[PDB]
Amino acid sequence: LQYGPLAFVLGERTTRKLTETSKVITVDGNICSGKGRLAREIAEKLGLRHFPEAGIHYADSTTGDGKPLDVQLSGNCSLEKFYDDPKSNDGNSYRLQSWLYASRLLQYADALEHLLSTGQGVVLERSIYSDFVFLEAMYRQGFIRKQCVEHYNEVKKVTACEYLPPHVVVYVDVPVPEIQSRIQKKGNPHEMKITAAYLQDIENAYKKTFLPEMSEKCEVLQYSAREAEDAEKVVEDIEYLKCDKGPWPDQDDRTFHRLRMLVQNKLEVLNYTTIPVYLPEITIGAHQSDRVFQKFTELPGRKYSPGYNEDVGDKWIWLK
Amino acid sequence: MPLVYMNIIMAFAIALAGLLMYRSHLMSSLLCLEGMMLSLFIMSTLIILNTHFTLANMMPIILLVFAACEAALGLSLLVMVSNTYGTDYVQNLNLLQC
Amino acid sequence: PTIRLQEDPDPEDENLYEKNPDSHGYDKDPIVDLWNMRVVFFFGFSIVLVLGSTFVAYLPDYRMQEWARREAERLVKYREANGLPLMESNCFDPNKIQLPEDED
Amino acid sequence: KFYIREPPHGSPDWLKVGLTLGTSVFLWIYLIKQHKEDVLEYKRRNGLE
Amino acid sequence: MNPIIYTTLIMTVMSGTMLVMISSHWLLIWIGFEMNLLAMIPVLMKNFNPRATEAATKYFLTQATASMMLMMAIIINLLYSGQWTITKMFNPVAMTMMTMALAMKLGLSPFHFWVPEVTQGISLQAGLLLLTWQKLAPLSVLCQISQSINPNLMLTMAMLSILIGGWGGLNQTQLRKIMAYSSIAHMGWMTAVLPYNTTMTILNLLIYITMTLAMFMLLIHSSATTTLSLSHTWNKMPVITSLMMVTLLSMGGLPPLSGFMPKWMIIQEMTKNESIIMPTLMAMTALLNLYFYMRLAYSSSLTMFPSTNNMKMKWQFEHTKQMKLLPTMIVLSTLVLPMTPALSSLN
Amino acid sequence: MLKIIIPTTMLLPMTWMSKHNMIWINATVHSLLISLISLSLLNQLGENSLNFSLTFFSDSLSAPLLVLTTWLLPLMLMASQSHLSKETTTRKKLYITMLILLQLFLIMTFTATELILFYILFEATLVPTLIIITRWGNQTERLNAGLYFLFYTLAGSLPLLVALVYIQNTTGSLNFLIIHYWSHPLSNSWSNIFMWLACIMAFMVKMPLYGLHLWLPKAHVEAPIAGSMVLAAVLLKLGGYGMMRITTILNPLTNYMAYPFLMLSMWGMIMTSSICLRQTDLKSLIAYSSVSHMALVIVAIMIQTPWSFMGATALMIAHGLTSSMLFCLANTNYERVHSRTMILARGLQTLLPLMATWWLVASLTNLALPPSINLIGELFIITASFSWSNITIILMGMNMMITALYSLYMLITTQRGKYTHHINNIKPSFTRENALMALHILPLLLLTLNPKMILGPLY
Amino acid sequence: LLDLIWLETILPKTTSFIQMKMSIMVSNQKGLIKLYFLSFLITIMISMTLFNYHE
Amino acid sequence: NVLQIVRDHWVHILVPVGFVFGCYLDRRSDEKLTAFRNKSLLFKRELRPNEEVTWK
Amino acid sequence: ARQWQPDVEWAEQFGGAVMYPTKETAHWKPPPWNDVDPPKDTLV
Amino acid sequence: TMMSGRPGRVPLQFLPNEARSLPPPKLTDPRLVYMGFLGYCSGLIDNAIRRRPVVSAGLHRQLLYVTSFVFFGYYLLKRQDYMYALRDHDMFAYVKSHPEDFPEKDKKTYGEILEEFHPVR
Ligand SMILES: CCCCCCCCCCCCCCCCCC(=O)OC[C@H](COP(=O)([O-])OCC(O)COP(=O)([O-])OC[C@@H](COC(=O)CCCCCCCCCCCCCCCCC)OC(=O)CCCCCCCCCCCCCCCCC)OC(=O)CCCCCCCCCCCCCCCCC
Ligand SMILES: CCCCCCCCCCCCCCCCC[C@@H](O)O[C@H](CO[C@H](O)CCCCCCCCCCCCCCC)COP(=O)(O)OCC[N+](C)(C)C
Ligand SMILES: CCCCCCCCCCCCCCCCC[C@@H](O)O[C@H](CO[C@H](O)CCCCCCCCCCCCCCC)COP(=O)(O)OCC[N+](C)(C)C
Ligand SMILES: CCCCCCCCCCCCCCCCC[C@@H](O)O[C@H](CO[C@H](O)CCCCCCCCCCCCCCC)COP(=O)(O)OCC[N+](C)(C)C
Ligand SMILES: CCCCCCCC/C=C\CCCCCCCC(=O)O[C@H](COC(=O)CCCCCCC/C=C/CCCCCCCC)COP(=O)(O)OCCN
Ligand SMILES: Nc1ncnc2c1ncn2[C@@H]1O[C@H](COP(=O)(O)OP(=O)(O)O)[C@@H](O)[C@H]1O
Repeated sequence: LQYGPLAFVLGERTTRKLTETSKVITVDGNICSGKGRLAREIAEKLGLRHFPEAGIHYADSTTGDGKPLDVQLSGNCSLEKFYDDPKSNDGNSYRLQSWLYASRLLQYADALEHLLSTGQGVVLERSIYSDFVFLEAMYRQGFIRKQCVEHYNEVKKVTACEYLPPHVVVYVDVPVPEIQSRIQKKGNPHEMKITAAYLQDIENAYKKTFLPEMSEKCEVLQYSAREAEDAEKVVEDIEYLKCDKGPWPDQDDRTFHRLRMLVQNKLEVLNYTTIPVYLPEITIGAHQSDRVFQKFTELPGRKYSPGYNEDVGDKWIWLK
Repeated sequence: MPLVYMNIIMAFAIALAGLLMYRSHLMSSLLCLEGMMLSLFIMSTLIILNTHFTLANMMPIILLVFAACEAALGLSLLVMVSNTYGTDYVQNLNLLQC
Repeated sequence: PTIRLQEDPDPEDENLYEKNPDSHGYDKDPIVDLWNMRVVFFFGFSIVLVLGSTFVAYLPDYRMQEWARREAERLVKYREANGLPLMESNCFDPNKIQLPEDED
Repeated sequence: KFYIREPPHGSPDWLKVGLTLGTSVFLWIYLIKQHKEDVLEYKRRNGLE
Repeated sequence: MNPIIYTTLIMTVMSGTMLVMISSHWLLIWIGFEMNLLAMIPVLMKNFNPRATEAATKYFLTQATASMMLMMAIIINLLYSGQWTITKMFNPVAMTMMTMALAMKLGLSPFHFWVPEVTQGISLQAGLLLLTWQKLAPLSVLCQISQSINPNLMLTMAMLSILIGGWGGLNQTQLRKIMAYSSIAHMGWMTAVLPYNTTMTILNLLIYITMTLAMFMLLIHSSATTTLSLSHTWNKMPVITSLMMVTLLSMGGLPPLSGFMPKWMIIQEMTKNESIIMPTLMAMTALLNLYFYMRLAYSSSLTMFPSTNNMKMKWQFEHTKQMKLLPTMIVLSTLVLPMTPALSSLN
Repeated sequence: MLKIIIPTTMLLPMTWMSKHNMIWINATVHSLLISLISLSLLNQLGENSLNFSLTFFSDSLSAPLLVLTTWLLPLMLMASQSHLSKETTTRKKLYITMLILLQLFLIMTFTATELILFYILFEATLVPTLIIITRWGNQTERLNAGLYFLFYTLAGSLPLLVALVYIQNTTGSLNFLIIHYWSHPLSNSWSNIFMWLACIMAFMVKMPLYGLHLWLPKAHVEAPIAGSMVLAAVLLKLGGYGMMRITTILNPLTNYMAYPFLMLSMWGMIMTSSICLRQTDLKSLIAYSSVSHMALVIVAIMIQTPWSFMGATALMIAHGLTSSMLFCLANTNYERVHSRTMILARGLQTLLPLMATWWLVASLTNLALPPSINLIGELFIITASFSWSNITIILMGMNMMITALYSLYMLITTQRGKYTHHINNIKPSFTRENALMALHILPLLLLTLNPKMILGPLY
Repeated sequence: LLDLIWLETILPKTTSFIQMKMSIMVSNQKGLIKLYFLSFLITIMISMTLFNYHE
Repeated sequence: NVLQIVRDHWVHILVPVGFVFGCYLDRRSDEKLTAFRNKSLLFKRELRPNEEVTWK
Repeated sequence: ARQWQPDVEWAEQFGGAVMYPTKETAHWKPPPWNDVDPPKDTLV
Repeated sequence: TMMSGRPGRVPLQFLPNEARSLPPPKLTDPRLVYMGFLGYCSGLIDNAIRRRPVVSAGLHRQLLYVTSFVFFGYYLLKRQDYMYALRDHDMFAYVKSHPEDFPEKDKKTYGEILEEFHPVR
């Protein structure tokens, strides 16, 4: 039985599967920080489920086969081109920003669905609550316009208000010269073109806005570059927290039922991402839309429902 | 038709006109609604008492019961309106204009 | 962006005579093209046109125009042999008509 | 292939198919029997056969 | 809201409507109306926001005034004849009061003002309920006392409703207000034939209920509440937009679609009496409803509007919950005209 | 007559189940077979109709129209399969479905034995045409053209429905046979005058009458080639069929009620014919010529003589064929140069000789060259009008002088002169286009060989 | 003068203008229940005076 | 070879089958209008000693 | 060469508060994307 | 209105006993075939909406659609025929019981009736 009103009237309640160790955690940091490894260590030590940071092709991994699709069919944006030409006149910067925000929203919905269906906790490498800093980094450097900022703000206001903030916010603080040195030592040619002002803007928006905002409703555990390697210390710091300030203690069975109905039905989650606001950077013409949609339909397992595609090995179709 | 029936009908008409006119407060409109209920109850009671309809005597009581429901309903809505605006002014209820 | 949409450019016309010098103007695939031409010509010019015109030209005279001619010849012969006016101005026999007795 | 197991099973739901076919067959048999009964009843009333 | 409480409220609304239908007593019909309104008010407020509270308050005030007038009409009828049975309504003043109260409950012009705002102020499910199930009881009461319907008042209100719905629908961009104005026009069409034949009224009611259910279920499937938000559906659900266009054409009244049958039968029934001018005016006025239906069809199905990039992600996700009877409702809303004589099973 | 109706409803699923690259072949072949089958309806009786069943019947007026429709469908498919090459298979099947539904509705319309069913199918024909025009048109004027086409028709047709139901209530039946046998004169009353107007105005709009014709130039120009063909060839003749079916009950009121329309039909005949002299768009020129010819048909129907009816039937058939051929010829140049301006592409006889002779024969047929059926119908109508009034010839004569004046003019503008220099994308004419022109033009000559088949029941 | 100006003016353009004006007049309401219930009172009084009198 | 070509061109029999069905339905329809068969004042004819109906 | 389809300029005429903008309703604003007006920060 | 109140009518029968004296509709009735076609169309639309192969996705559910539509249509046709038979029976009885309101007029031949002639010219 798929979860719904019928499964709620009889039997299934979610407050009987929350076991005080759920503690939705998002690990946060500037570019080229050890936040990913720290998140993985925290997840494998606390017994939670780790979510790798949502990229351009995150949605492709959760639908059909996990293999990513073409950039023209999903995303229509690349990070390498943003690093090469951040001021390109085709609108790649804000298109990438909006696609990344939608991917993060989808990942947050999936994490919340897993948490409310199994009771197991989740660890995230970023969230929709901290994506905006990158947006600000594009605005202060002149990469995007003010109308793009307004559209982002409208979408965030109509989307993120329906979910619960994470219990614990973990921040890995690494100074700008150190992350610049790490980028130099990394080896990716495209990342070498990141100016210091971009990272400084990210850090400024991160310290001045994100952390103060999440302080009033989440447990914020700031760290340093040297404190990140010893993940056992971070884990035992998490085990001795008091999650008493957020809206989580004020959640009943009915609110949890509404949230669980919302986190599934990913179409409902993504509804307000495609509002009819005609920004030139993200608006697509009728001919291009039709061509790309027809190309997407021609994919091996995308013409029909996930159980009615004969050309991927689905048998007994006529009896379903 | 006696004069008392005419007075009761005039009272009902006055209460209906008072409801149809809105000044500022929703409370006054609810008061007019309860006044219409009272006038209907009085008219029904007089009619049922004049013509000795014994089994009809309970039906005004039922009327009063549903009156409370309406009043209750209105009060609930009024509270929400106040919680949205701090006043029960009908001028604030204009969001559905556009 | 100094533009308004992410729109595909208008493609140029594809000349059918380029990849197929004998293209018949029916389809890009030469085999389906040739068979479309053949079926159009056979069922349009050969079957419907000529055979249908032959069928129309030899339709039986359900309109009864030679019958009317023969009847007219017989009637004319009879009436001329009996010295009759060959046609009466009254389509129906006046004896079977009851006019109003008076109009005054 | 599919990353998820496609909740609607790759083999058809034998229970659902079973009772769907069963109710279709039952409806058809009931309709046939009803038609025969009304034919006989109408013939009996009107004195035809 | 708790699912059990929501089910109880919906069942209470349905039970109030059933009580109105199955009661031979005026007091019991009034009690059914009261129960219907009492249980219906929270349903409009299931999703809490200032607009829902606005719609609930306006609906409650309108229905309370209509109930007051209905009870006064019942009391006057009792005064002039000691009868409690829903019958010929021996008094004309009480009969006029009942006609006006029921017209205000239905939303007939000039009491239509509440319909566009309430429908816009509530969700699509609440709008579906309001525009489909809430019209049964007042229409049933009107049918039961059709012998004493004053033809002048009822026909004037019906013509006003048709004209006002047709004119108001032209100016609307939001879909809920368009549906409300179409509801007002169809209410006028239904009530115009009421004094002559209630079977035609029931047939029009059934055809409208089918079409409205199909329309609202399509608008819920494609989560669109505005014209431009519906312009994005072709890039995700072309079949849904095509079915929506066919359903809109059916509501327009074009043959051989289902929507032509009710107006055709009503025109025939009216022309069985003398009644020549009024059906002609009704048709030339329903032309406006067809016009804004066609405008919606242009914006939604017959042209391809620009889309957004994020829609690509929506391409990878199917619908979680599918509404039942949507294909059946679409089929009944389009391909039913050849079965027109079956209306003889309605009297 | 279900032996013709059912094969179209079988064209539907065969098209929807054919493979992607075989839809056009199957559709064309089976439509040609259906037209061959329907050709058997031309064996008409001399006194009464062919009463097949209680719902369908055929006489010598509806049979040529049915044959014309069944023959026109394959031509529409042939011309449509060129500009829909890049279209997806589903939408190509949808277009073919629209055409098939239009043909089926027309077939049922031309043989409905009672007036309400005829009206229902007559309005049902509107939906496929509107969808075609507003979905597969090229310019942004297609929306307004579709709106005009829909509302002009409906505004005149709803009062027709009211009048029809009133007539059925008064007399008890609307079957054409019972209506004709039980016909009674109409009194000189205001109620009878408005009943006449309600019965006549729908078909006046569908002709269209001069004054209510503004929808036709919009609809015929913005529509795709198949839509233009079906509009000019068949859909304009629905009004004529309805007029010559319903005028039996309108007598003797018509004797004094046709006076305005006749004037609008005659003077307008001149006016539209003059407009073609100053038209910078080829499709608009063809549309206005269609308007003038249909006004002549209106005159023929209104004056109501046997010669008038024979001429009207002949002119309807001839104009349908001629307008279809002219629209196809214009569309060939449009696909060549992607513009509808007449003086853009000039001197095409040098580069397209066979297409030039197709243009010449189409223009010669348009201006009523003897002994074509165009001239037969026009001359019969002219003789009937001269019997009606000896002054009408003047106007008639004027029209003739204007008609050729623009016809050859178009032939001179597009085909003669010198070629435009910068245009270098004029490819040789394809076999499909030449076959389409031949299949348009050969039936005209074969019909003037045996013209009694298109002279109507009055023959 | 005739086709593009006056024939357009009489039938379709006048109809469109009148329908647009009537739509603007009808639809544009202030959204306040005070005016709506004032109109309801006026309608009730008119119906009582006009239709009810002529029984 | 028969299987694939049949599964490819089975759609070419729909129209001939439709025409045959239409002819059969026309026969069934016009066999219901025999209320005046051999009863016309113009075609009342004596039945031959071997036939049973003037027309089918 | 290709079929004309609506653009942003064409679509923006269906994105207003009401059709046929006038002087009185020029200052009307379309309702929020989700039908949730911002909470009025009423002073307590 | 007209048929709502009739003597000896059970309220919610939907099929009175006296309806069994009428010939039942044939199973090959064209209206029943149309109802089956409606069921098939409903099944096809169900397949198309849920993004499944329209022609061949679910055969059992399409069969259920068709049989449900046919099943409902059979009783719908029975009730329709019964109501039309009732209408004709009532009309004939009313005509028979009121001879003065439906008198048989004198038969006149076209040779006696004088119809005015309107020439066309
Ligand atoms: C009167 C006479 C009879 C007529 C009756 C009425 C018409 C017929 C009934 C109509 C209802 C039935 C089907 C409706 C649901 C189907 C939906 C659909 O899309 O079909 C896809 C489907 C193909 O899709 P697929 O194979 O799954 O894979 C491709 C993907 O789906 C690809 O999917 P996609 O996502 O890419 O598709 C996108 C596309 C999809 O959009 C659509 O396809 C539109 C869907 C139609 C809307 C239906 C609305 C309700 C019906 C009302 C009809 C009104 C009729 C009155 C006239 C007015 C016309 C509007 O949308 C667009 O591209 C936008 C284009 C805009 C066009 C606007 C016009 C649309 C409305 C026109 C409706 C007219 C009727 C069409 C009937 C056939 C349509 C399939 O089509 C079919 O295969 C079904 C056709 C019928 C099957 C018959 C086969 C049975 C066996 C054959 C043999 C017969 C007996 C043999 C025995 C003999 C002895 C040997
Ligand atoms: C490219 C090279 C060009 C130059 C070379 C030309 C080669 C030689 C051609 C020149 C010869 C000219 C022909 C001379 C006339 C002879 C034919 C004539 O005798 O046949 C006519 C017959 O013509 C046909 O009837 C024409 C049929 C009409 C067309 C059929 C329709 C085909 C379907 C196409 C769709 C049409 C849709 C439009 C609505 C109908 C006469 O009719 P009729 O005297 O009585 O019947 C004679 C038989 N009888 C005596 C037993 C009665
Ligand atoms: C753009 C093109 C649109 C189509 C145009 C169609 C035209 C339709 C007009 C139909 C003509 C006949 C209508 C009236 C019949 C008689 C004409 C009128 O002069 O009547 C006279 C009567 O004198 C007065 O004129 C009476 C009528 C006065 C009112 C009519 C004026 C309307 C103004 C014109 C408006 C333009 C029409 C289009 C409107 C949208 C005749 O005197 P009389 O012999 O004793 O009466 C004969 C009729 N009876 C026997 C039934 C009584
Ligand atoms: C587009 C079509 C919409 C149709 C709406 C839904 C279709 C399914 C209908 C559901 C069938 C069950 C309903 C009732 C069955 C058993 C109950 C039985 O007792 O009902 C009796 C009789 O059943 C119903 O009355 C008739 C229901 C039949 C509905 C079908 C008619 C549709 C109109 C024609 C359009 C063509 C549709 C073709 C099929 C889709 C009631 O008798 P009565 O107490 O005396 O009526 C009181 C009200 N009156 C007197 C004023 C009428
Ligand atoms: C593209 C635009 C075309 C517009 C065409 C629309 C107008 C068509 C002409 C008017 C049609 C309406 C006529 C009504 C239907 C006919 C029914 C009838 O004639 O019955 C008469 C009823 O006649 C009427 O009632 C007709 C009243 C007309 C009301 C509608 C007015 C519409 C506009 C009228 C003026 C314009 C007409 C011509 C316009 C031409 C288009 C420009 C007899 O009924 P009884 O009452 O029983 O009388 C006998 C017992 N004493
Ligand atoms: N909202 C965003 N906007 C632009 N770029 C982003 C955004 N989110 C992530 N990125 C890019 O994704 C890249 C990888 O992120 P990061 O976590 O810092 O590296 P790593 O995975 O090695 O730890 C970075 O170069 C970062 O710039």
